[PDB]
Amino acid sequence: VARKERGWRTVFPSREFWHRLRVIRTQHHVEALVEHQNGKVVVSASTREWAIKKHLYSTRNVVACESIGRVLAQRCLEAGINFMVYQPTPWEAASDSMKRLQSAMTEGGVVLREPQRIYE
Amino acid sequence: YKTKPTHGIGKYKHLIKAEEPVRAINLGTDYEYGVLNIHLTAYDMTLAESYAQYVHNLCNSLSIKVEESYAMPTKTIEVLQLQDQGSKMLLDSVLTTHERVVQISGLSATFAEIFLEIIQSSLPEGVRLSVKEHTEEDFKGRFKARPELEELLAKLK
Amino acid sequence: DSSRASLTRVHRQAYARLYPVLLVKQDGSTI
Amino acid sequence: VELTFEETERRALLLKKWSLYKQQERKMERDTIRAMLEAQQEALEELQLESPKLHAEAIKRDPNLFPFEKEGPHYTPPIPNYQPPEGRYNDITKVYTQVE
Amino acid sequence: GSPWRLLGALCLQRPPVVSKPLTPLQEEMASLLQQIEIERSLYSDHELRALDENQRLAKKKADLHDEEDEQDILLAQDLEDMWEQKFLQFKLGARITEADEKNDRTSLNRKLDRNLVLLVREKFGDQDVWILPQAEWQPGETLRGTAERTLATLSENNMEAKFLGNAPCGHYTFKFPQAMRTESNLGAKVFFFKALLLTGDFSQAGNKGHHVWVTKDELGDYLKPKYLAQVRRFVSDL
Amino acid sequence: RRTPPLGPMPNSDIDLSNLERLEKYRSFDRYRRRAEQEAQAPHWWRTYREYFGEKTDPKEKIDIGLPPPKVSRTQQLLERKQAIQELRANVEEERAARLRTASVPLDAVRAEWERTCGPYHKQRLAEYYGLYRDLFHGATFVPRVPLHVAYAVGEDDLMPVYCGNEVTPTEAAQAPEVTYEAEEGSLWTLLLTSLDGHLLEPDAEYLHWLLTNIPGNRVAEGQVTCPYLPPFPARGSGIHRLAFLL
Amino acid sequence: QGIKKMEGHYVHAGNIIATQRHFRWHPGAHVGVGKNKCLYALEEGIVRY
RNA sequence: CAGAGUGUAGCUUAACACAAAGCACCCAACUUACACUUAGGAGAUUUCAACUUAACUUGACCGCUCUGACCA
Ligand SMILES: [K+]
Ligand SMILES: [K+]
Repeated sequence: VARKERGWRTVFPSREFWHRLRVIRTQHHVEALVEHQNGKVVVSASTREWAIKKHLYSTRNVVACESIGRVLAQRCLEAGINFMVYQPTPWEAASDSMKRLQSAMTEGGVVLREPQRIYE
Repeated sequence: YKTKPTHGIGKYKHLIKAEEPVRAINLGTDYEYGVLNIHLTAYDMTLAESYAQYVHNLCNSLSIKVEESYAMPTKTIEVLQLQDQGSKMLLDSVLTTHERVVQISGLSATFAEIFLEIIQSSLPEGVRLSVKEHTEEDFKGRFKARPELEELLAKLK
Repeated sequence: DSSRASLTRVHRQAYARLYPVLLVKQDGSTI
Repeated sequence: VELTFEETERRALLLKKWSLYKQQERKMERDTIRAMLEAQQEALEELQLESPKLHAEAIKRDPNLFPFEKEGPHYTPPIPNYQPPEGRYNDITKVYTQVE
Repeated sequence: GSPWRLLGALCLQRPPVVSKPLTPLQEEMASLLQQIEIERSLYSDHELRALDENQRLAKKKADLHDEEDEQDILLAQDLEDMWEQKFLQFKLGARITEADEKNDRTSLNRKLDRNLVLLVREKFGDQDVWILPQAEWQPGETLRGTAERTLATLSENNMEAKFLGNAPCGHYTFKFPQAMRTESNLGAKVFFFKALLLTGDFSQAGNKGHHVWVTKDELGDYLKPKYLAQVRRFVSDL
Repeated sequence: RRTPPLGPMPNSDIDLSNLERLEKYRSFDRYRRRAEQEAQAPHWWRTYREYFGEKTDPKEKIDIGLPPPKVSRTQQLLERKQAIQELRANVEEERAARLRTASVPLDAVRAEWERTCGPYHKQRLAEYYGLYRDLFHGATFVPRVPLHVAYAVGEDDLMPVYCGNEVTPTEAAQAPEVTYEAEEGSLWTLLLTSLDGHLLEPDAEYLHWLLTNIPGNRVAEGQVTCPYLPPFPARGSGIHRLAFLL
Repeated sequence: QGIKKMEGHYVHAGNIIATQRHFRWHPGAHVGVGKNKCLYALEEGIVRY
């Protein structure tokens, strides 16, 4: 029943969500964030963390992105986050890295769509 | 709004090049060369394209503007050979000549020596390098010959 | 170096097989 | 023909080595240009101090530099006393004409 | 005038005559590129011809229905035999020459795949020093002109050189020993100019042991430590 | 009529004389990255953050927790770089990564996460849930002692308590099993409070459990200052927050 | 055309905030945009630019 | 050979620790090429000792950059 931030129809990305999965890919690392629309980070998984880095041959490949998805999905369930929106660019959505990360999240239990607000 | 201090915060068209609808060749100053054509001719098409690609990427690394990269028309030559104990020339081989041009501009006078030293040092075997100054004739030579215009022009002569 | 950009293959989708050959020039040099 | 697992493995590992070998070729070229540029600019600075009249001439462009033609290296050098076969060269390039 | 004696030095270079040999890794990559090129290519005319003739032999052996007697006199594999025979008869020019075997460092026919630099020996205060040819600057002349003049004052040559640009590519300033060091003659200021040796060579008269053509690696044997450090900056070995 | 800007205007540092020679973005991703950075900076004009951003206090949040642990970075970095080289030296690891068949052991990741970044992720998550706001009036602490709480459901199953996962009042009908790492001679106090359950006062809480003077991690030997009461979230009142504080 | 609800004005849901031929003002938080580029309030509250 | 300054891979006033980061860079595929995008690749604290802390502070030790000596 909470308001979502509707509007912003002429810019990208949308604000009409409560939580969103945001994936940051750098030259050396892969980080995935779950953040509230107000901008507060809720949970996070990064290959910069030693807990994840120690088990990865590379922190910049498809395997690294899939591993981040699996780790983040577990942390989401422990925090109570079962729903979020994912707002990729066209090239990001088509990439195998993001497709493997998304499958990891859904296999991990998280649903990457949010239920509609109830207005009445 | 005009009166407010934030007036013009949304201005953007001054940050983009003026694109308001062949090309005039710019003669260089006394410290820069004009448009330069870098011709790369080889009997092998892959070598000419691989070096033309190398020169293009090298220019980008050195912040030398690449006006255009294009291929010149291929030239086919039949190679006949006089047969043993005979006066008849027989076709031996057909050799094709492939040319690629990387057109650059703004090359500094002092830096040309270094740039030329680098691109000549990396020239593959069988590839000829020819760096010329761009002229209208070079651009016009890329276009089909017009026979009808020649006949009408001949009448005026 | 002459080998800086000499290791190549035909970058075409459809092309017939090509064979490496030595082209002997008129002075005796080869390429 | 499908490649064997070992062949595809050998081809992938060779390409990984090719990335690092070409990275070090580029480094040598990038540091050769830098050395030449520093040497030239440091020589021009010293020239300006010694005689500003010669420095002005030095930084000017050369009218005779272009056209600059250089053929690439051969595989084997010219043979001192090699007689090529007799023959003819017949250009058979198609001429394209625009009508209309 | 000024205390320093202006000098113009010439860095005359013979570019490689032949291509550099492939390194071990380049050989493997060259093999893979050729392998890939064949795999992704269409059948060539010489391949299709060799295929049909194989099938024709089967059709002239199994079916026994062939209606053409002449066909082709020569086959595809037979034609390849003639080609391979001609190739073996031809002898290529030596990439490693006699001057390489004899280490004749005065000839231009050594180290065909390397880049050579011209060094001359001059006597300075009854001392033999190896330097890149140089000449003293004269009024009414550019510093490049001095370098081009240096070329014309060598010992009996017909060398044609192409100068690259008007700016110097390096410099070296030294001071004379205090014995002869004077307020009016403090030292000298050399300025090197690179050039490419198009064609020509010292004549047999001019080959009399007062110059060498040396690669950048073997360049220190002749030059002095400080003079070497300044020449190894604009002399590339790519 | 015009008014001078109250500060530096956007895009002023761009030199417009050398526009052709200036590097362009060339990619949507590079512009967006710069755009997101500019949006986060403070500005002298009216912004969305000014009207919609939560009004945090300027003074920093007082830390009331245990001191950070002391670490030798030099020794830590040496051991970490050595472990990575050993992992990368293995040829099967390279092939599993290249063929995209490798995976991480999630259980081992969590164990190391509990000992490294875990405490700071819990603090960040507790701040998001408003626990520091409601329990300590904005004062924060890093939970440096991992606290493991699990409700026994049936006889073979446990329902763990993490940091916001949903547990039903039926599952929490009896006191949970609590374990932590404690040295001998240490004393501890555990309490359970309902932040949102109070039926009368909006700013008050219900104390559901209070164990005091616990010797080490032997929770069953602590004094029962307040006996365990199961959660009773009222029907139609939404989702309540129950927090265990050690 | 132009602004119908200036800075600080109270709007009910559905109220048109501005009409325009081209995008002079863009829709922000809780502001819808019509097919004709019309800006309208999606929530009851105070208009801010 | 001496005297000063100087110190993370190419850049950075990246590095609180939870961690050696971000960018630049190299190969392949796409592209005439470039560019973009995808999928891969390589990396650093000069070295030891001092609340063991310290990439950071003080010392030496190395590399670097200048100023003189030396220099044809
Ligand atoms: K309540
Ligand atoms: K409208």
